[PDB]
Amino acid sequence: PQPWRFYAP
Amino acid sequence: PQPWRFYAP
Amino acid sequence: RSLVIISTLDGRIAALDPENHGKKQWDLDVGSGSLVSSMIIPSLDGDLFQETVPFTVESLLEDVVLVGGKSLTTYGLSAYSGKVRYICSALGCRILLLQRTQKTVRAVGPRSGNEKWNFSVGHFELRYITVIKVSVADWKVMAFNKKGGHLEWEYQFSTPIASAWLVKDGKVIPISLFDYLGMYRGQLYLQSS
Amino acid sequence: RSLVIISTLDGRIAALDPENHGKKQWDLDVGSGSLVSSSLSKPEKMIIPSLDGDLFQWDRDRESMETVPFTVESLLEDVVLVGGKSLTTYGLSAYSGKVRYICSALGCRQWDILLLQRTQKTVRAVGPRSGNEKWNFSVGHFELRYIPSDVEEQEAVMMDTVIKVSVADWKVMAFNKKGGHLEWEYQFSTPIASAWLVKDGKVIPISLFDDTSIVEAARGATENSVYLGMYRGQLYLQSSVRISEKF
Repeated sequence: PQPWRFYAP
Repeated sequence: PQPWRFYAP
Repeated sequence: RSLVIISTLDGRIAALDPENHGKKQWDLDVGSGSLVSSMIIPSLDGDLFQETVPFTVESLLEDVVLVGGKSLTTYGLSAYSGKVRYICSALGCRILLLQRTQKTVRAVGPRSGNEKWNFSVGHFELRYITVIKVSVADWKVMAFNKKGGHLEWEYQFSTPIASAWLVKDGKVIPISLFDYLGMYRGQLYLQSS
Repeated sequence: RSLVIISTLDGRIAALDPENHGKKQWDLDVGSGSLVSSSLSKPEKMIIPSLDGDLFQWDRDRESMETVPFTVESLLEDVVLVGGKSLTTYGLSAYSGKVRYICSALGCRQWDILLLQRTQKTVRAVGPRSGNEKWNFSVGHFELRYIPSDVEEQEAVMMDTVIKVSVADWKVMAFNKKGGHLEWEYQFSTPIASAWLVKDGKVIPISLFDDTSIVEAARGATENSVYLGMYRGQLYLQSSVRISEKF
């Protein structure tokens, strides 16, 4: 998937 | 309290 | 073929064939002891009453310090011989299914750490892979033949009753309960009847 | 006298001295395992639990982050589901960190006061007829207290320096409030989830930051966002705050 960030739909 | 009858709040 | 499964406050499980007059097939002990251990009086599912308090057994955990935990364990026995096939819990995972929920909570002094009070309730819920009724004031299972109301058989349990189910050809039928606050050799509890 | 209590994901707990550049005082492993666990067999695309129990869903093929209808505790109220919830308290001496008592749901053993309570919620997924586990999700968190419409706040200051945690570096940092330049730091082998500063009885939770960079600019966190971290190949979500540093 991805790294060390915030995320949302 | 009685442990042998249908109590109601 | 069907069976009548009853959970006693001993923490035990018994199988009675509702055909041969409640013939006991087998009895079971989970080793975890009675369905409740201990004014404040609880329901077997965790509700709390004194008359009601705004708390449940878990609402308290979330002057004193509280500790405790709820456990969901599923036991898997042979449907008619009753001998164990699998047991699954947070411990590990070493056909009828028996899910025991034991809710314990301990009040503990913040500096000393010795017990203050504690409540440990338990509740059973079942799964499986003549209208039978129950008299809780007598701790008896009674099957009433629909013809004339005259009963055909009954079975008496030495220990008060918590819940009962009939497994009429694969389906799980919960046995109703008729004549609140109970007691089993000391401690009081609550039920929804 | 003061301590910096920090809770990492390996389940361990360490104390730091904020009066000696953050020297490590002791360690505390309660043996309850790590804070997040996930066994699995066959897809269900990727389930990412949070420390409070909330599970989240990331689809690999559309590269998206979705929520999950059930939280770890809701599975406790195709498969039969076993497990249980746990809250154990550990009482430590305010200074030395020697365990004075540990009180679990099982019993109470005994040998000012720092009070530590570890929450742990595990849920296995068992085949109905089989009895074999197909997946599990164990999740926990720590919380610290001391034993001698309205919102608030508080800053974690100590001797003209303020202490902050960079959550992506797993570092506890202390900055002189005048100037803002770094004073001392300590990095952990394992990502940091929670931290507290124990000063004169009162305990302070140290907010954890994700530095998007002393004229320091901390900000809130959107509507319903979630910060992503990794512990030994296992992913999770926390509640960090945004922060940018300029000159």
